[PDB]
Amino acid sequence: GSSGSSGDSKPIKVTLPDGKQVDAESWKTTPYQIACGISQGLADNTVIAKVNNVVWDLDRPLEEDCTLELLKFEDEEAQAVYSGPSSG
Repeated sequence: GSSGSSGDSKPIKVTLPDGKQVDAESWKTTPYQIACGISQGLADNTVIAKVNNVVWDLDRPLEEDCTLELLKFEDEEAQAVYSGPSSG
């Protein structure tokens, strides 16, 4: 089909890795925010967020109804990882 590429965002649902559920938006909200939302520090202790049991970038916004899972830390992987942004 047509590779889904930014096609009018929409209200999606993201289930926490604890079971809890949250509201998000496709190409609007990310796994970094969802966590950030929680008591400051949670997202602080994160690495790579899994979206639908698939590696997802914290800077990358979800795509649709999927599950969020914060990793404790990388484990046999390189290249695919955040990039030191400006200022810090």
